[PDB]
Amino acid sequence: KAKVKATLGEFDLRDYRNVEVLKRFLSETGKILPRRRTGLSAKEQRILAKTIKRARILGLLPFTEKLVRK
Amino acid sequence: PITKEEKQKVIQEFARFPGDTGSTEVQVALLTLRINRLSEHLKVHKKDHHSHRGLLMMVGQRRRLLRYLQREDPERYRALIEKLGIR
Amino acid sequence: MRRYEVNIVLNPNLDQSQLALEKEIIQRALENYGARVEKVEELGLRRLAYPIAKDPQGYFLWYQVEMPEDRVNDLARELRIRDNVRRVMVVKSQEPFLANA
Amino acid sequence: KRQVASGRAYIHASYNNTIVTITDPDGNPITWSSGGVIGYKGSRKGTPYAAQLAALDAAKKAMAYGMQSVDVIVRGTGAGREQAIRALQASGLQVKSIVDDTPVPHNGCRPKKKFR
RNA sequence: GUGGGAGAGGGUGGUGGAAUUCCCGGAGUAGCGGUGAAAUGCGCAGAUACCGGGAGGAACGCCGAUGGCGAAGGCAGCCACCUGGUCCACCCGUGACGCUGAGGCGCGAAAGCGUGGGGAGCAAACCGGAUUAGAUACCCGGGUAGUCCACGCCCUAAACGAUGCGCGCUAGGUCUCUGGGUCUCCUGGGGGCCGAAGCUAACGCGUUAAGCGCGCCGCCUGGGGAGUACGGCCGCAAGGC
Ligand SMILES: [Mg+2]
Ligand SMILES: [Mg+2]
Ligand SMILES: [Mg+2]
Ligand SMILES: [Mg+2]
Ligand SMILES: [Mg+2]
Ligand SMILES: [Mg+2]
Ligand SMILES: [Mg+2]
Ligand SMILES: [Mg+2]
Ligand SMILES: [Mg+2]
Ligand SMILES: [Mg+2]
Ligand SMILES: [Mg+2]
Ligand SMILES: [Mg+2]
Ligand SMILES: [Mg+2]
Ligand SMILES: [Mg+2]
Ligand SMILES: [Mg+2]
Ligand SMILES: [Mg+2]
Ligand SMILES: [Mg+2]
Ligand SMILES: [Mg+2]
Ligand SMILES: [Mg+2]
Ligand SMILES: [Mg+2]
Ligand SMILES: [Mg+2]
Ligand SMILES: [Mg+2]
Ligand SMILES: [Mg+2]
Ligand SMILES: [Mg+2]
Ligand SMILES: [Mg+2]
Ligand SMILES: [Mg+2]
Ligand SMILES: [Mg+2]
Ligand SMILES: [Mg+2]
Ligand SMILES: [Mg+2]
Ligand SMILES: [Mg+2]
Ligand SMILES: [Mg+2]
Ligand SMILES: [Mg+2]
Ligand SMILES: [Mg+2]
Ligand SMILES: [Mg+2]
Ligand SMILES: [Mg+2]
Ligand SMILES: [Mg+2]
Ligand SMILES: [Mg+2]
Ligand SMILES: [Mg+2]
Ligand SMILES: [Mg+2]
Ligand SMILES: [Mg+2]
Repeated sequence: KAKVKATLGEFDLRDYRNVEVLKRFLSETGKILPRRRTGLSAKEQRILAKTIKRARILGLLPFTEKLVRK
Repeated sequence: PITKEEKQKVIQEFARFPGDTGSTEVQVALLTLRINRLSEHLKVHKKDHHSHRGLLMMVGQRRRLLRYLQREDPERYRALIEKLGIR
Repeated sequence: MRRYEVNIVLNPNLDQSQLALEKEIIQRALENYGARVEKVEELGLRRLAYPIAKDPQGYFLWYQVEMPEDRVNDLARELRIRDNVRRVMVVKSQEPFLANA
Repeated sequence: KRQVASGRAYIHASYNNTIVTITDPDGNPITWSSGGVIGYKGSRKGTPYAAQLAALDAAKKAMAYGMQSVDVIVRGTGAGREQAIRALQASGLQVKSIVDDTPVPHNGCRPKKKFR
């Protein structure tokens, strides 16, 4: 399995209002994916984090979710 | 904060000649502007120490330059002091 | 003055007159604090990822503005007073850092 | 005297005891069980077997109300947590889904000395 | 100077979600909790588990790192305001304006003190339960000061890199954070690991020196007695130098 950035277009890392793109950086649980899966730069990663959290406060993205199967 | 035009006004005011940026006059001027700003900031926010250190360092630099000016050309030193109204 | 973005999330169930009243108060508030309105995006009804004020959904507005800095926080404080306004987030506008470009 | 026939089955597991609660679709409980409910009393309540028997008991008590469709919800980590689900699948009850909801903080509270 | 950059650097205000606890309500029986095993404890005035609602305090999961910032202490949700340090490029300005720094002044984790608040969770002291030859200990159940905020004191530490600050010089290899560049790479500035020369009692250090040099400050002179006595100064006290 490849990474998130690997399959994606040209997208703003600073857009907190864009759900369609951001969601893909989260797991089944609302947790933020590590760099191993996101494949970003540490800089990219930080900006992603901040942005995600912004989206969360706006209710656009989940703070957490529940794990299926198991 | 201090924006570009704010800075430039002072630079133009204190420059010995046109184009002059880094002369002792101008340095002490800008420095003293930052000083005043920081002091007004430390009127409130008395709990901010990390900035107060910066203030100390700035003050020190200013006193260094002034001591230099007074050493070389006492007249210009008197002029600066008179203008800025410090020390 | 600097460049900001005001995100407003209000109650989904407002009808025409109500919503228009709220947007009226918003506009008035913006003008009062001296915010020039450059552009605006109203996304309206969207499905929240978690319930906000017991509501599963929300009404979304976005305002790109230029306004005096010292008046920002107050301008936020004034907006949250409305019961019908659930969320207000003001953010300094920033350049679009890109990736995978 | 209800006849519910569909609902959620919560399994709360710990290293001390494992308990089970059957509930109606909007969350109100119907019947329940635990290691203490059955014969076991002391640490014996922590064994997976106890979890099994508990799941079973609650399952029967659910059959009494005519329960059929069951959505499993798991909380906590403990021996026999999985065993509980195992017995619950073989309970005769048909399990629609299983989810792990185990509460985790965002590090709000300081725990007891033995938890640090 | 101009133009760019990264950051849990600092201060003020606002705000968000998870969880614990408590209160309200629904529904729901016979235990829960806890341990090596147990008991104290809570439960028929209905607990635990489950749903919904509310109150309040404290701390910010994932991101998160072998990472970043700061002079040190230390700094992690998000937003805004106020503000310090710093790095790079351009080679534009002043023209030795430099380095260090006894005393002074300021900062200074935690615990602790004063006055006023606040109090969920944790928890010195303390009250109990079991263990055990015994318990004041290790395990378990409660629990006050305190932990939290404001303001004023306290000045300590394994305050640790057990390595004062600055500058010049002396092979590289590799991982990395952050700039610039004509972007297999090169060039700055940080963070690590191996290792030339060399140093070192050894371990080890090795362009982030413990190498070769220079300047300046602090400190050492066998162990115990002893960071004790006396004196002084600081302190509300504890006590500190
Ligand atoms: Mg038990
Ligand atoms: Mg910060
Ligand atoms: Mg801050
Ligand atoms: Mg109840
Ligand atoms: Mg009993
Ligand atoms: Mg009783
Ligand atoms: Mg009683
Ligand atoms: Mg509840
Ligand atoms: Mg209360
Ligand atoms: Mg971590
Ligand atoms: Mg570190
Ligand atoms: Mg430390
Ligand atoms: Mg800054
Ligand atoms: Mg030149
Ligand atoms: Mg010249
Ligand atoms: Mg010095
Ligand atoms: Mg202190
Ligand atoms: Mg303290
Ligand atoms: Mg006190
Ligand atoms: Mg205790
Ligand atoms: Mg005893
Ligand atoms: Mg005892
Ligand atoms: Mg306790
Ligand atoms: Mg030396
Ligand atoms: Mg290297
Ligand atoms: Mg580059
Ligand atoms: Mg580089
Ligand atoms: Mg030597
Ligand atoms: Mg040797
Ligand atoms: Mg080595
Ligand atoms: Mg050196
Ligand atoms: Mg040596
Ligand atoms: Mg002697
Ligand atoms: Mg001696
Ligand atoms: Mg002493
Ligand atoms: Mg004497
Ligand atoms: Mg004395
Ligand atoms: Mg006295
Ligand atoms: Mg002492
Ligand atoms: Mg001292």
